[PDB]
Amino acid sequence: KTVMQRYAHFLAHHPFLILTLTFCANIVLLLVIVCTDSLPAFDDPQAGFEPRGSLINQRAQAWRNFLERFFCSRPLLGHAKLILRRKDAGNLLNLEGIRELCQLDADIRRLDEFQSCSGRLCRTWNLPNYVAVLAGKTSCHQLEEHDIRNVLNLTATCLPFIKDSSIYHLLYFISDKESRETGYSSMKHTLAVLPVWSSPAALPLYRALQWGNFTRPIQVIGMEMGLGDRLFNTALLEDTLYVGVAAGVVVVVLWLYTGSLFVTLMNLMAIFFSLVVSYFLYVFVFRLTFFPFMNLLTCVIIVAIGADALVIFARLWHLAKRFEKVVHATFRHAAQAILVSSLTASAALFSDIVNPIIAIRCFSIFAGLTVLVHLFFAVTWMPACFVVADKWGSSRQYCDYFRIFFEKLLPCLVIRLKWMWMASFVLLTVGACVVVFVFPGLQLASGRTFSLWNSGHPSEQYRLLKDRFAFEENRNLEKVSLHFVWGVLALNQAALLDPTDTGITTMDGRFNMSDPLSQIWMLKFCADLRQQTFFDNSTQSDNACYFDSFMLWMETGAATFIRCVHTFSNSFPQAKHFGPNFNSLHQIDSFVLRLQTSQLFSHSYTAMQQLHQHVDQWFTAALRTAPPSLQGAWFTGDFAFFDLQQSLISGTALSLIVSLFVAFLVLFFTTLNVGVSLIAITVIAGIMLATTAALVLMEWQLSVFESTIIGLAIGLSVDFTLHYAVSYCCAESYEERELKTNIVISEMASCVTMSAVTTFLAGALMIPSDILFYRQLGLFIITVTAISLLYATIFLPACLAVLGP
Repeated sequence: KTVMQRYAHFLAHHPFLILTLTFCANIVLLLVIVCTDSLPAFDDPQAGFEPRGSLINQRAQAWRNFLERFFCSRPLLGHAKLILRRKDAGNLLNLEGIRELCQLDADIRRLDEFQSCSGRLCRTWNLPNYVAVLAGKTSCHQLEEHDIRNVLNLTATCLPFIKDSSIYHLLYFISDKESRETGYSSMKHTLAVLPVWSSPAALPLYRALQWGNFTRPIQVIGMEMGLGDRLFNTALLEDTLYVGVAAGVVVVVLWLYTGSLFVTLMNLMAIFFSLVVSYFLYVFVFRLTFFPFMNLLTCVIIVAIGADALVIFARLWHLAKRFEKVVHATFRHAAQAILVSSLTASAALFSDIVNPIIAIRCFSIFAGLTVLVHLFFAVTWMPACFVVADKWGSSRQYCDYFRIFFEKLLPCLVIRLKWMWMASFVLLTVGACVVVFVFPGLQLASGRTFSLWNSGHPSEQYRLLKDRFAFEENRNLEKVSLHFVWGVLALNQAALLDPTDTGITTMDGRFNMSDPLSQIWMLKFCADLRQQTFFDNSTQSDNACYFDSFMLWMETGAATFIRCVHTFSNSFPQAKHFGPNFNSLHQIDSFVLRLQTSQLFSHSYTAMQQLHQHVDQWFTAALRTAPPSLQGAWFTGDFAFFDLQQSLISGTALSLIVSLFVAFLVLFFTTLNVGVSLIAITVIAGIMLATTAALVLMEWQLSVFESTIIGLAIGLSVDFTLHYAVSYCCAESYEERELKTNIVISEMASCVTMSAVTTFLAGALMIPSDILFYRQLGLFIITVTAISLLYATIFLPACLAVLGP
């Protein structure tokens, strides 16, 4: 408005002063934050997300309660490196059988070990161990291998797959399977050698990565413990740094391509960093706000938002081609789009904050702060453009393509001419999207406790494939893991979406085991829990309470509940009082617990969560039946993973609803005349769901990362649609028909093209830079981009649908 125009004139008058007032702020923020704390440093690679679903609290509580109270025959602790049935390892095994190349590679690794990660021992052996008894020789003839294979097969009696005297060799085989009957060949070689013994330090790990690159007979996979976590940290460091740098480069390239701005555009990128600085600053005061993925989404979001802003500025410059006053008016029009984008981002933050996840919450905060930062950036960017106008050059690229804009215009025209046809195509795509959500199915599960895939690093990727080949070689060192207990210490988690330990010592509502009431209550618990857990199988059937009453009735003694509890605690004859129990030791008190095995533990939570839910209901009914109904947290280790998945699903849904709120807020910010962009926003959301489904087409499993990506994507898509939205809004009054839609699409097409290029660049740079560390994020970004472009072409058909029939 007038005052807004006045601020614009204030900026125009301060084409340099205004810019300084922001660039300096960025610098100061960078310094203060750097000095105050080392925010860029990340404590851990793991997300550690807290589900917060009435069960996550119980789990955290159980955790807290428990916490309250010949030569070189290296063991498993020594970092093992096994390569089996691989093209690289295959060459090694074939040459080992012929020229003994594998043995030489192992020796070379030992030589590298002497330098670092080396009393020091030469090397553990799997294949060299067999012939080692006869003699240690790098020659490695075939006759020795044949004899070794014969003894390996002779060891079928002890383990089906002399021979007993080679006990150490037998252990070697245990470590290296599928090399006896199959033989020492390219087929499942399973190196399994220990170059370093008991070495989880980071420096040996770094050397291990290079060693894994066959820099020191080709070895495919190697492993390291403890050192693996350090490697993952290094992965987050180097890989994310590279992808981010590439992102900045692409953004700069795009800026020059669109606006041919060599300093102001660069200043926009620097402004993105400034924004990150502001976010970091404000967040630090309110909380730690640290998460690796938070940084990843931060860089991605910044790239996209800044891209949008630059797109806005460029659109204004194109419309420009008093002049400063009209420039200001264009600044206002674009400011609307900037505001729309910011709205999308902020609501995205709201989505990630609704579901409290140690990871999702941080991403949300970074997004929100960076978003408001992007708004101030929308201002500064405008100032940057103003300065560009104030000065061209030091004191030159024509940047013009023949009929390119016209070519896009014609593309918009063709899309518009077949308004009915394109509309049908989009609707069909929407139907296909919903179908995908149905079939194969929206819900997905992770294949393990930590994550379905938890190795983004290449060397770590080899280590993961090694983990699988190890599962083949060595048995995974699953069974049921339920454990009902006495109570809950703190149902409320660490205050406000904060990853922390709310309490250290347990707590429970003061309840006493009334001799007649409690014993029978525990007995009933044992009976029903027997019907659910025992399942006619032998596994921790005895209950710390019923067994106690039994031992007491057998001992016949020496207010029965208190005395009996005291006697049992004093005695604890069987299984040391069932291992952990009576955690209420601060004062003489009796606590209860029970490790059960009702159902098998499954990595996937499709049914594992079904079982946890069934058990949850059974426990709920049991608690209902109990007369004192004293709260007891019946948590299970598996219940935690199931909850993580449940929370991920809850977050996705809450995010979608939040997206509904985003669309509503957008139209509320962009719809005062007759009609509303809600129809369009809904179409966009459908496109977002379509993108999610497309990710499924990419087989991206449903995981925390997948969730965060779905959120950021909802944002990117909303911004894409925002342009067309504001346009249709403005054009309806002017022509109210396919003609208005044509012109609106004409102006929109430019924005669409720019945003498309921006997203494509960010996604491409990020996905290739990291081999699965953040590749899922880049792929998701690309998916969002594709769905966005599709939705872009369909955006205008939406307007057509808005036109009266």
